[PDB]
Amino acid sequence: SPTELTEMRNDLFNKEKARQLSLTPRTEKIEVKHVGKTDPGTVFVMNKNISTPYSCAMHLSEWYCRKSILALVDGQPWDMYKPLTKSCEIKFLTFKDCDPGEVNKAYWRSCAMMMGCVIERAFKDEYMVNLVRAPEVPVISGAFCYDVVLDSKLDEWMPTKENLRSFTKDAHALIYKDLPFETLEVEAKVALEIFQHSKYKVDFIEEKASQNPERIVKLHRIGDFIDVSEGPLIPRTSICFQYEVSAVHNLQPTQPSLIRRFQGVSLPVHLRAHFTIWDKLLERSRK
Amino acid sequence: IRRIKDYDANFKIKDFPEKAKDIFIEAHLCLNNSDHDRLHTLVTEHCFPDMTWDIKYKTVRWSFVESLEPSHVVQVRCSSMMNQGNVYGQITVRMHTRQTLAIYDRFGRLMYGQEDVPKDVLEYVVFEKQLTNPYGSWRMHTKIVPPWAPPKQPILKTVMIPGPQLKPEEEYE
Amino acid sequence: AAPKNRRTIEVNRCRRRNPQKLIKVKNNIDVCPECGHLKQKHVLCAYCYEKVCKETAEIRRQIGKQEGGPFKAPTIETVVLYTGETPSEQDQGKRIIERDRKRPSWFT
Amino acid sequence: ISHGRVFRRMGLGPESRIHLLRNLLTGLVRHERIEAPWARVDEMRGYAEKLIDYGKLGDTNERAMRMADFWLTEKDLIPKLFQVLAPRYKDQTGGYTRMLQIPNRSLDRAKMAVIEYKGNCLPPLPLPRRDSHLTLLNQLLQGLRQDLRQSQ
Amino acid sequence: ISRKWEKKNKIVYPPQLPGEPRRPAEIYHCRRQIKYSKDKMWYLAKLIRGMSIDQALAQLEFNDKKGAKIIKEVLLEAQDMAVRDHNVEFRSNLYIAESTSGRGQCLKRIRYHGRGRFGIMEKVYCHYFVKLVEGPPPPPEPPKTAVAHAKEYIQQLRSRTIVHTL
Ligand SMILES: [Mg+2]
Ligand SMILES: [Mg+2]
Ligand SMILES: [Mg+2]
Ligand SMILES: [Zn+2]
Repeated sequence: SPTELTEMRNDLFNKEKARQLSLTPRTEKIEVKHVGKTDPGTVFVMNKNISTPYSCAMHLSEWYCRKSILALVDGQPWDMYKPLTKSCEIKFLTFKDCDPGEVNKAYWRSCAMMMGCVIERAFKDEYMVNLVRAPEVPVISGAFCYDVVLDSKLDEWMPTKENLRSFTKDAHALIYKDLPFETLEVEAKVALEIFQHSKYKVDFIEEKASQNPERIVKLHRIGDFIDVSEGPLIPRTSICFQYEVSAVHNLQPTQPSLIRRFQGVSLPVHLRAHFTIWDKLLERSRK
Repeated sequence: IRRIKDYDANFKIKDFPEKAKDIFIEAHLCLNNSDHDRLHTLVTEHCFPDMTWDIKYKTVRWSFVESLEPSHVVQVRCSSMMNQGNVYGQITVRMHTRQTLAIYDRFGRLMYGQEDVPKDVLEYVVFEKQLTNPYGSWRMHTKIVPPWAPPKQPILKTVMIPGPQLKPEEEYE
Repeated sequence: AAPKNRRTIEVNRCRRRNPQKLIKVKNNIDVCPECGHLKQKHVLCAYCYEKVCKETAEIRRQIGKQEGGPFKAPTIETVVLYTGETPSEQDQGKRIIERDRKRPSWFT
Repeated sequence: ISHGRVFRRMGLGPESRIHLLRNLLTGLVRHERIEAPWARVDEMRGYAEKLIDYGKLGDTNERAMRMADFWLTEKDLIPKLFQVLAPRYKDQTGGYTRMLQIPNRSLDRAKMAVIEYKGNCLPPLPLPRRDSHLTLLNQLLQGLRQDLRQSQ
Repeated sequence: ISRKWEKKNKIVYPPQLPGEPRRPAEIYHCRRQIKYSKDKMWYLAKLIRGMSIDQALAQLEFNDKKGAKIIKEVLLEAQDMAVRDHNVEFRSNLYIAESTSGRGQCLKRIRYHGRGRFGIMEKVYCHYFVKLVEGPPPPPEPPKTAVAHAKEYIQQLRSRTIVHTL
């Protein structure tokens, strides 16, 4: 049953979070210097592991909270709700910046994960759905995509326009939920314990641990859904405005198993497009 | 101490730590109940604003538990007759005690410390008395902070230290 | 033509608390990327403009100093040079304005 | 009714309107950048471009000289128009001036505008700039542009 | 005169039990004897009534009224003292709970009319009062839905009794 699996995953996630929170040496203080064009040379004297970049923004203004998508900590991308660890330099990255490449990648990855959650919950109980991964496809491609392995029963099945609309409506419902993008930085063993069922997830965690000097991997939760991520994500689900699941394609080398590539396109509230321009983006994303 | 004794006619150094301890505890206790009348009797006019001004519009739950090491006098000094008919005697005492502290807001939200857990503290307390003045008594005057002292326990609140606010013509360095 | 009767507080409240009378919320307000102060869209940022105006005023003071008295407008182009700057090939044959401060980052 | 009326009613009347605009224009030629109420600036803008056109028409031309003599109250500015401003814009066929709205005046809360002659020596204005090409929306559209040009 | 609004910040609540929700911080601040009509001031006070601190400051910054800058000054002072004295965590994490104008003490002058006759001119003064509360601004009351109306009407019908009977 899917319900018990997600329940168990949530329990393990919560346990790990509690473990990480417990080892905090009694609200230690860190000095965080803000290095930006705006409000220069302001220092935040904040909690060692409790405090987040979002709470730094909360110290500055509402505008920072609203517009900031990522934090650059020591020149490294960092989630808004990801707790800080050490004394560091912080700046806030928005969509409107001269080089928002990191923000673009973060938004892209976040939308991919949202689509994954949607398509997991979408299918009936009798049918089997297995999520493979979210490939690091560029924004210039026009569509964020996710790889999924379905059951042998739906091999001959192709989704209708109405089915794609249903996925879209589920995604919009998830946007309306306004769920924060919870993050967790764990040792590989914990991730293996969580994702023991899905072999694809096992393999992906293994390679992610391999590329890192340590066995450190990143996990993200929206709501009862946990997924291992390539990099940092956007703060909140509500950031997305225009979200449509474009198309589904069967990958050509279907010798061992059949993998469906789910493709979709999204834009944030900050960068809303007109109806006409949006229609052009849809027609491209279907390819 | 001879200069003190000649005025007093009856003074014991050996008994003074016990008195000093009692004064210290009673002063810190009346902070909790905010009785300034008793504080004035127990605390020097110099010391009063230091320990009162911030305490206004907030609750203190200071308490005293067992002292690890008995208190002892470290230094004795006297006035050099700066004012006519005014002589002042100062006694410094070392106190190594465990104490509990909880400071709350106006709204009753805790700011500082924890109520139950005791913390070790080493303090140098200097007591001043006005000699040549009848009805005079030894009162807590100052606390000396050592330069090598360990930093105080961190506050719960996260603070922002603002940068230099600059006029348009001014340029950031 | 005089009022026949005193208008009540009930009727007066209805008149003066009408949406028509009320101040409307503005949706034009955005953060200026340069300085971080609030700017209305469609309008130049107040802070940034004030900065530019201060510099312009200083240059104009220097222009007046070099000219000396009224009716002394040059018949050649003008260029402003700060400390540690020399005229280029283009800047040659132009009026030189000297400033005692360094080049602003925004000034190019 | 004022269908197809192109000129504002300002000053104490028609002559006064001309005189007000003349003073603003003289200010602009001298200073190369002028703050004034938005409407007055907008009215003056047209005259500013026309003056450059007469400046281009030539120093030796008597018609252009007469116009320049009228519109420039300070006479030292008349050489400047012919010898500085006109040669500057010899390349372009128009769009000599740049007008931008400024935060409202403190005293009377008047709508305000800055007008400059392009290519002035003065520090550049904080001009509004369109979003960078590297933004998400611009990236998606660049992708679309690439696909269209590849299709052809 | 009365100056009760000032005394409101002097209230001390007893320490909260561990098993209790955290009490939001309240800040009371006012400017007295503003040379400005209370009626004119009212509109600006009404404008920022539900708003967060940053939203309110933004709206006031781009308002053309004289009283706008005065309210902006009072709001900034209140924001500062909130963080400093009243132990507010974040300066942004505040919203306007109360925003009011009141009458001030006024002066009578003479206004000369175009005969021997005259009028009495009154130099208006006002007070601006603000209460800030720590936390996000509470969501606006949603407009009544058709289902809500329907439910209310059924409730009315079901509520009715046989009147003037046993
Ligand atoms: Mg018209
Ligand atoms: Mg008129
Ligand atoms: Mg008369
Ligand atoms: Zn600016």
